[PDB]
Amino acid sequence: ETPVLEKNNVTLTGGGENVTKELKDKFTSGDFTVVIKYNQSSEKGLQALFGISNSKPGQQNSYVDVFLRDNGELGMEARDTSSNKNNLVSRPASVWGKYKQEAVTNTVAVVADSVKKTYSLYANGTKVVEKKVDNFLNIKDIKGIDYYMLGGVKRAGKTAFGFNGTLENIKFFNSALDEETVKKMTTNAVTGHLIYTANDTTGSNYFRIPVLYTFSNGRVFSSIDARYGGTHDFLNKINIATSYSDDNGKTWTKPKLTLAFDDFAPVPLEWPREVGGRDLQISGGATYIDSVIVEKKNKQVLMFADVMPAGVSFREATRKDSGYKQIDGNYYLKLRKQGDTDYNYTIRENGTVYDDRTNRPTEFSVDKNFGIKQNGNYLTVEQYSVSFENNKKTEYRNGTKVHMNIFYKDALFKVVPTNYIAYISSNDHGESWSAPTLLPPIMGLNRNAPYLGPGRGIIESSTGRILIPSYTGKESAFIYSDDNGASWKVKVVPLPSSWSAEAQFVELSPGVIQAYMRTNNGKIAYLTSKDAGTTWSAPEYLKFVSNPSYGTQLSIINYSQLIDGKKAVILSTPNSTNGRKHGQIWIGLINDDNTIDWRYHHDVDYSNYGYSYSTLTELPNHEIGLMFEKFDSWSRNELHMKNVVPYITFKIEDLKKNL
Ligand SMILES: CC(=O)N[C@@H]1[C@@H](O)[C@@H](F)[C@](F)(C(=O)O)O[C@H]1[C@H](O)[C@H](O)CO
Ligand SMILES: *[C@]1(C(=O)O)O[C@@H]([C@H](O)[C@H](O)CO)[C@H](NC(C)=O)[C@@H](O)[C@H]1F
Repeated sequence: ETPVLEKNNVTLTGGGENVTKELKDKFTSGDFTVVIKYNQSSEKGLQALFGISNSKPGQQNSYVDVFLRDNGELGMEARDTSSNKNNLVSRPASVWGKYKQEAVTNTVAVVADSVKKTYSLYANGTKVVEKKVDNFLNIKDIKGIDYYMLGGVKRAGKTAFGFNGTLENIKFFNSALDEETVKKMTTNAVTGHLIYTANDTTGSNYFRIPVLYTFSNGRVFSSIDARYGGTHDFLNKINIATSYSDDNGKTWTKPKLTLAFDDFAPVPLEWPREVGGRDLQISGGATYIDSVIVEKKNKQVLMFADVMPAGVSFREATRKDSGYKQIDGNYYLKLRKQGDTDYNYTIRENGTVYDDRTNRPTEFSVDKNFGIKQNGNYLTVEQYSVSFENNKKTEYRNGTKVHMNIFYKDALFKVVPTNYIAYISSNDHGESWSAPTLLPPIMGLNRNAPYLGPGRGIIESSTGRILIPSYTGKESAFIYSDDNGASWKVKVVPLPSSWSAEAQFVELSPGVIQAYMRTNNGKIAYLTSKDAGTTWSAPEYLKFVSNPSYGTQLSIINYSQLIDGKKAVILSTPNSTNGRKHGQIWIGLINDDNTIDWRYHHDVDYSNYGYSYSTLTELPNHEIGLMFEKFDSWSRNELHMKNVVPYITFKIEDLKKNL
C-alpha cells in the first residue's frame, strides 16, 4: 500500500501550499487515509493540516480537513453544501503542543471508510476516536471538489484555517488503511511517554490519579487508578495498578494490578462519549481508588487506598457509621447477614465471624483478603462482565467463580455501605505486597473513614512520625503513626468551608511542616505545623494560583539539592479560572524565616492544554519526574478518553524560568 502523494519538510506560516495538480481526482473510490507528521510553530487559532475542497463561490461548506485547536483537540470535518451534510468527528486532548520550550512532533491520521461509514482519528499511536455517521461523506460524495491544499482549506477563493508549523511528512492514500497499520504509522517519541496504556496488562481502557515515588534504593515507582467503565469516580470498577523503573524513568515494567477486586472482570470497555451516553455508569464493582505511597525508615513501602463496596456511591454513602463495633475495648469490622436488618456479626481473632447476640463463633470466617469461608471452605460467587450489545450496556454473570468477598453485592455477609481505607506493605520495593489492612475507625465509631489525598506521605525528620494526608469534606485529617506504622492516629482540623482538601506535605526545617491543599474557593491553601503535625495554624493561601471553585489536586515535594543556595520545594498544579488547564511547575525557595520565595515557574504545555491531577518525584539523578492527567478530568466534555496520562522529565534548568 503506497501513497498517492507524499511530501516532506513543508514549513508554513498560515499561507498553505496548493497541491491540486498532485492530488486531483486521485481518490478513485472516495475513501482516504492521510498521515501527517508535524510540529506547530504556533498553537493559536483553528488550524487545518490539509484541506480538500470545492473552492468556488457559494461552496464554502464543501470540504474535508483534519484540524487542530489551541487546547490539543484533534478533529476532522467532512461537509457537502448541496446535501447539507456536516460531519465533525474529534476528541479533546489528542496532541501535544510544546515540551521544554520546543514544539512537539506529533503524528496524526484520518481514515474514512465508506463500507463502514466511519471516520477514525489517530494521534501518536492511539486511535483517539472512531465514529460511524449516518450522513457519511467520502471525497467523491462532496460535489465539485477542485482544490487540494497543505496547511489550509480553500473556501470561496480564500485560505481558511491556516496552519503554522512544519509538515515533516504527509502521506495521502486513496483507501482506508487498517487500524494496526495506522497505529504503527503514528507511533513516535510521544507514544513512549505513556506508562499505562489502554488495554495493557491492566485490562483497562482508562486511567486517572497517577502517583510517583522514588525509593531509597533508586527505583522509581508509579501507581494509578485503572478505571474500567470510563473515567467516572463512581459508580465504576477501579483497581490500583503499578509500574516501576530501575533506570531513572527511561523504561518501565509492564503494569500489574496491585489492589484489585475480582467481582467484576478487569476488561477493556468502549465507554460512550456522546452527550447523555457519557453519564452511563456500570452498576458498580468493589473499588479501590486514590492511592498514597510512602517508604518507611526501614525501607518497607506502604501503599494506602480508599476502599468502596460494590455499588456504593461516594455521594450517597453513610457518614454516620464507621463499619466497626467496639466489644471488650477492641474494634471489630461488623457484618450484616443477608436477610437481617441489623449488623449482628463481627470479624474477630483469626478472621472468625462471631454472632454478637450470642457472643459465639459461627461456621464462617473471613481471610486477610476479605474472602468468606464456611467450615474452612471458600464460598464462591460468579463474576460479572460488562459489554456493549448493541449499543446498549449489558452486565452479566460470565461463568468465572471467584471467592465470595465481604465487599461484594452478592456476599452472604456484607460490610456497611461506606468508604474505608486500606494499606498494604512491601519488603522488596514494590515487587510483592502483603495482604491489605483496613484502618481502624480513627474518626470514631459513628463516622465514616476519611478520603485520602492522592500522592505521597512523608516521614518527618526530627520525630520519625509518618504522616498520611486525608480529608472528610469539612476537615483536614492528618493520619499519622508514632511507632513506625504499627498503629495509626489522626489530627482532625476544621476548615473554613467544605473543601475537598486533598493535601500533600513538605518539611521546611526539622519539626516544621506545611500541608498544601485543594479548596473550594479558587486558591491553594497551606497550613503550618511547628510541632511535627500535632497542632496546625490557620490557613494561608498562595497568591499566584487562581483556579475554579471546584479546585484540583496538586503535587508538592521537597527537593534534595540547593537552588540559588536555598532549600527548595517543587509544586505542580493547573492554574486557570477557565478549567483544569495551564499546568505549571513552581519552584519555591525556603527563606531563613520558613516563608517560601516562589521564584520560578515553567508552563508544562500551552496554557489552554489540559492539566488536572499530577504527581512529582525527584529522580535519583536529581532530575524531576512528572506524571499528570493531560486533559481536563472535571469537564463533562473530556470524559472516557484513552492514553492521556503521560510521564515526562525535567532538569532543574528546564524549570528555572520566569523571574
Ligand atoms: C472545526 C470547526 O469548529 N469548524 C466550524 C464549522 O463546523 C462551522 F461551524 C463554521 F461555522 C464554519 O466556518 O463553517 O465554523 C467553524 C469554526 O467554528 C469557525 O470557523 C471558528 O474558527
Ligand atoms: C478528584 C477530582 O476532582 O477529579 O476528586 C476526588 C473527589 O471526588 C473530590 O472530593 C471531589 O471534589 C476523587 N476521589 C474520590 C474518592 O471521589 C478523585 O479520584 C478525583 F476524581
